[PDB]
Parts: sequence; C-alpha cells; structure tokens
Amino acid sequence: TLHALLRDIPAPDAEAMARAQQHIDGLLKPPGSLGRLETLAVQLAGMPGLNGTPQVGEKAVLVMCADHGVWDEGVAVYPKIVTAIMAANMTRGTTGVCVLAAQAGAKVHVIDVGIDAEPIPGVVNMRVARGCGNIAVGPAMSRLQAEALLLEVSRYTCDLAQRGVTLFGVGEMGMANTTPAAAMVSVFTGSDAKEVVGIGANLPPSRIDNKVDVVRRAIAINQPNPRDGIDVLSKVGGFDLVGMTGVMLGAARCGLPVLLDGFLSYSAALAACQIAPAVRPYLIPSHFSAEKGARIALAHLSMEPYLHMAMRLGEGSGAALAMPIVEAACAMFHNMGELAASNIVLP
Amino acid sequence: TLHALLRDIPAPDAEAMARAQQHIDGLLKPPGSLGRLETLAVQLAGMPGLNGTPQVGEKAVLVMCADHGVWDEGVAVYPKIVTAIMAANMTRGTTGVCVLAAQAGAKVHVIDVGIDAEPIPGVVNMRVARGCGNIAVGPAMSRLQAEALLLEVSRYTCDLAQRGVTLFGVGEMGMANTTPAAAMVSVFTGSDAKEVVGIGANLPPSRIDNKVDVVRRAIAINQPNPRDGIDVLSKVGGFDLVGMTGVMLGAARCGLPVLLDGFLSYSAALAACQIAPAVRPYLIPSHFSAEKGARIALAHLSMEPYLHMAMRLGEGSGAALAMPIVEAACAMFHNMGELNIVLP
Ligand SMILES: Cc1ccc(O)cc1
Ligand SMILES: Cc1ccc(O)cc1
Repeated sequence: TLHALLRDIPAPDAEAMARAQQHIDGLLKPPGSLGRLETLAVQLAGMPGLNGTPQVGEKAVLVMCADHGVWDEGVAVYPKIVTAIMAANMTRGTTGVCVLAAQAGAKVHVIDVGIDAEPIPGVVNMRVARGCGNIAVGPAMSRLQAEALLLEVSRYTCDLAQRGVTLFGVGEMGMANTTPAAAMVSVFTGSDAKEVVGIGANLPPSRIDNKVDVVRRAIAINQPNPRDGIDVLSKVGGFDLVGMTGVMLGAARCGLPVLLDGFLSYSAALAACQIAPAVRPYLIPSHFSAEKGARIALAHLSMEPYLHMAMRLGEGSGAALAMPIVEAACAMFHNMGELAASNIVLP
Repeated sequence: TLHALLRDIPAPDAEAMARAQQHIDGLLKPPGSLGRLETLAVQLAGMPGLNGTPQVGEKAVLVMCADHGVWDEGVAVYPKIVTAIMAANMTRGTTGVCVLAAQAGAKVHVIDVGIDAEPIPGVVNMRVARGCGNIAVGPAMSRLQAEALLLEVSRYTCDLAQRGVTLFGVGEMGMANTTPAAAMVSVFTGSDAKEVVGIGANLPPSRIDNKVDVVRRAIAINQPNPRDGIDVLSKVGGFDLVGMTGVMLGAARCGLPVLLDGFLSYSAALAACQIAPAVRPYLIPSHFSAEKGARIALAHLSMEPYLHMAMRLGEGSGAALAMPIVEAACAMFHNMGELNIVLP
C-alpha cells in the first residue's frame, strides 16, 4: 500500500487554477497587485481536496515526537527527558505551537512516534521504539520500520481529511533532532555537513565542531543513498522526521495543503519530494527559520517563505503562525468585489 | 496645540520592557527561540497605552482618501474618479483592505481628506479641498492646511482608544499618490527620483521617464526643506499622505502601536519621524512591498518587515494582513507556560 499511496498522489487541478487566475485578475485592484497572495490562492485552487477554489475549513497541526540515539554524542544541550516533558505539555496547551495554533483556530495532534519514556496519556501512540538508533554508529531504524511509520502517519493524516480538516501544519519535538535533520539536508542537497549544521536549541558555539563530526560519521557508517529518500530517512533520519514526511505524503495523497515549519520540516520535505515529486505542489512554506542550513534547504525546495521572524522554536509554531495567511488568500478570492461591477476598465 | 501634541508623545517604558523580556526568557522554550516575535512583544510592552504588557483589544485600519492635482501630469493610469469609486466601495466591504481587515477582526475607517467629488455618505469627512494642488507647479497645500489636518487626524485616532482600540493600521486611496510619495522619499533620503519612482498602479513602463521628470520638477519648484517634515508634506505631499502621518502622530500621542503598509505609508512614516522622532517606537512594519522605492525607504526607517508577499495594493491591506502577528506576540506572552537543567 505504500507503493500505491505514492503512485496515486493526484496531479493538481490545472483547469481550476486557470479559472482561479482569471477570477483573481477581475477583482477590485490593479492586476497582480496582491502578489504572492494571488499565487497562493491559485495554488490552493488546484488542490483536489478543496472545492476548486481556495477554501479553509478545519486546521490541524501534527506534532511528531521522538527521541534520538545520537543525543548520546553530546550534540544537544538539554536533558533527554525534555522531549517527554514537552510532549506532555503539548497536551496541556502551554507550548509555543499550542498557543499559536489556538490563536489560528487550529487543533494540535500530538503524536508519539518514539519518545524514550513511558507512554504519556493524551498523546497518540504510534511509538516505533524508545528512541531511534544512534545514527553516528548505525542506522536510526530498519527500512521496514520507516515504511510502516510512513504508511501509518499518512493514513492518520488523510483520516483527518475525511473528518473535515482542509489545512495541515507539521511540527516536531525531539531533543538532538537537528543532527539527523542536518545529515539529511547534507545528503539530499550535496552540501557539506559544515554548511548546514547550526546551534539547534542553543548549543554553545564551542560544541558545533563535534556536531559536524557526528553528522559526517553518521553519513559515513550508513551510506545513505540520496536517490532513495526512504533509505536516507531510515539511516540518518529519525522517527519524528519520518513522521513529518508521512504527514506530507498523507496530505498530498488527500489533495490537501500542508504548511511547513522550520529546518526539521525542510529536511522532511526534501525526503518527501525525493520519494514522490508529486508531493511538491501541496507544500506551502510558512517562515524562513533562523537555523544555519535553512537557506540551502529552502533553495533546493525552490521555496521562498512568507514570514521572516528569525524563529527557531520548531514544534510547528511557524506553520501555525502562517495559517492566517492561507485564510487571507481565501478571503481575498471569495469576498473581494470585481472591477466590472464598478465599470472600471482600462485600455 | 499641534506643538503641544508633539511635545507630549510619551517615551517608551523601559521598566515595562525589562519586565517583559525577563518574562519571555522564562517561557517554555530555549531563550531567544521565538526571534522577532519576542522583540515585538517587548516593543509592545513599552508602549504606555498598552498598560505594561503586549495586549490587543480592538483594531482599526484608517484609510485616508484624496485626489491629487498631479494626476494632470500623466503619472497615473486610472481615471481620477476611481478614488471616489473606491472610497464608496470601502463603505460596502468589497475592497482588499476591507476583506483582510474583516479576516483580522479589525474595523476599517474610511476617511475623506480631500477627494475631488461630492461627499460620499458614510465616509468620515475631514475634507481639506477637492483634491490637492498639482505639486508639479506649486505646493500641494498651505502649511496651515497641513498642520490643521495633522491635528484633526491625530485627535480622531487617539479618540478611538476610548472605544477600546489598541492597534492601528494605516492606509490610503488616491489616484496618482505614488508621485508625491516618491517626491517625499527623495527629499528625506537624498535619493534621486529614478531610484524611488515605481510603476504604482501598473503604470506602463514607457511612462516611467515622465513620472521621474515630474517628481524632479515638483522638488525643484517647491524647494521642500528635508529638516521640516511639515514643509515637505505641505509642498510635495498630498492630503492622504498628511492624513497617514496624522494617524501615526495620534497613535504615538496615545502610546499605541500602528502598523505600516507599503510605500505610501513608508513616505508618511519618514515625515512623521522627522516631525517627531518620538513617533518611531510606535511604528511596526507589516510587509516589504513590491514597489521600487521600498528598500530605500525602509532602510532609512531602520525597518525590516515581517511579511514578504510581493504586495503592492496599498489601502492598508498589508497592515491588516499583519495584525495576526501582533496578536501572536500577545498570545505567546500571556498564554505560554514557563520553564539548571542544561548539560555541561
Ligand atoms: C481599480 C483600483 C485602482 C487602484 C487601486 O488602488 C485600487 C483599485
Ligand atoms: C526547554 C525546551 C528545550 C527545547 C525545546 O525545543 C523546547 C523547550
């Protein structure tokens, strides 16, 4: 069924997009003057899960939580248990993503794809293991484990669609997870680990050299194949990154838009688009994160985010922050008046 | 009274800002990790009208509408009557700013500061004249007219604080008004007209040279003094631009935030900050407009917008689009949970 999911991602509706362009050109403004709001509306109009038009019903941010073996290499400043503490706080509404999702009218789904702690009540259990393998010394997981989790998360995602969610955001929580994110970005883009490794959650600058070394070691011991995104995810990714890629595949299969977040989400999007290029028209950037490897990842996705907030929290917080932008494109398209009704016509 | 208003603009509250920063650093996140949302929350905390804390109550976008004598010089591609048509469409809720304001939960106040038409019922009447003077041949208005309109608009704006408004946005409507906007930007920044004259509302590129010529003419003829922002507005501005400056002065007098829009609003902000430097801490950029002079104007304001939408509609549309960012800063500050746990 993974083969089938990938094969059956629909093409966007080019004919609806052309009708959308013509409609937007007739709205009460100089043609082209709403810029990327116009192109965002046309992008939405082509998503087959919507109604031929930009549309926003219910909104969901899917936050993928897991721990990482590579935390053992000293690449993170916070204690391991913070992943579990933060997942529990997600159920209480006290995290950055919760507060911003609430403001945007979106629901947060907290998904445990492999936290190294006891199960947390209120969290969706999709737990592959208690943390993934330490990527510096071997693979994060087996190929079968990565494929199974991709299918489970894609299915959970498209079930939300059947329930009326029309806009997704993706996020994550996982101490040390900027390490595998950087390894994937290096592998997919061909960039040296040094160009894409940053401070993550306030790693002291003195410790960056060790982190670059770890990323290189992970890449060397595993030999991830850039032509096989599932190989890359399984080898030098993690459960959270696989789960994020699964939300993108699910939403695409369902013909629905998904907002990216920051660097972790850019790395998962590089995997998803290598796995299935048909995913790409469904992705919407939110913000340009303040993480070192952001520019390179975004360049490889040919993405220009809407928001420049110097944000680096993760969790889906930037995706939630951008939800009103998607709603604004819809509001423009459906609620603006038209040039012809005011008899405004130029030669 | 305009002198008194300017003198009485409060300083931002350093103590409140220090308390806000300390609170933000203790939230459930790595320090600094919410970036400019943090800095915005602190900027808000300092504004005395907000009573010590980032908060947002009611929201209002003030859209300043007027016609321009310089339309006669061939600098605009729409008929002059489009100003009046659009101001009336604003009362009906069908314009870009209306639809985006409604999405943001804000009210649009449409204010006629000098449309060349009969008054439009349902539009706020602060009309100076039926269009301003053609800046290509003389001044837009007298100094007294500019000063009177600044005071009137500033008073209207701060009076909105009584109805619970805590967050303003500014906008305009006025065919040809990107011509005076470029003239003012040229004067304040020292840039040649060619560097700051754009297409406006889709002016054909073959008509750009003429627009550049008109801007230079206007400056040559009027000799605006860049160190006297009221002189610049009155000479090579327009009633809409003066109105926009007045909203900023009134918000600052009230100790309250105002979101800018695009190039017209940057031009009015440069005027406002020259008139009263104390205005500056109250201004919040929205988007980086897709207008030629934007980068220069924003550089002179030391401003880096949050949104990169290639937008160039004006009307306050970008200000409205940014209001949820201000609300996000307030939500972070008041609703997030709070944290020697770090590894050596
Ligand atoms: C049709 C039109 C023209 C200019 C403008 O600012 C808005 C609408
Ligand atoms: C305390 C903390 C650390 C990391 C993180 O992503 C969130 C909160």
